[PDB]
Amino acid sequence: MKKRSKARKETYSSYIYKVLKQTHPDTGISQKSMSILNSFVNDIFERIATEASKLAAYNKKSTISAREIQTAVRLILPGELAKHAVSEGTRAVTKYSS
Amino acid sequence: QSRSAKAGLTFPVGRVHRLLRRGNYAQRIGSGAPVYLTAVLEYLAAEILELAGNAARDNKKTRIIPRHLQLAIRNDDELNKLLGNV
Repeated sequence: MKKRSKARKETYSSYIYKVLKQTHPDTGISQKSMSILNSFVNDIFERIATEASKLAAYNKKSTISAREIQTAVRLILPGELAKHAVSEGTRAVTKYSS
Repeated sequence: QSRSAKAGLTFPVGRVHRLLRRGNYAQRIGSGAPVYLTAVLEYLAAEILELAGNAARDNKKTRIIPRHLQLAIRNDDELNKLLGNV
């Protein structure tokens, strides 16, 4: 079992490496840079999840669906980031359900 | 076939679903929600990696170090607004 003395695994790091590899295989990323980027992803996860929670409650829904994630994303991300994120979210859900 | 593969994603849908369920953000999590959120996180990671990678390559380097990240984020208005400063 995972004991307190053992370093915490970084949730997204192996996937962040894979994403980097996909686009630019000749560029690496240092351990400290990975830790910083991993923390950004954790931060954004939490901001979106929290806003989706509040939207579900506000709209009298017991379930957080892709619809609440979408609107939370639009409330949290600025401008063009929001637009592209929404596109990618929408595209993934469609492909998933197909 | 994993849910990530089903959705065309590299980031982990299952892990994100468990994080959602375990955070008790609502009584229930719809099956589409972790797929959507995973895609969004992967997208943001990809954006940051692209710009940090640019900064590294502009610096004639082949490994992203924290100053490349810091500069990438600072120099992008929207990421700077989103992520403050590193």
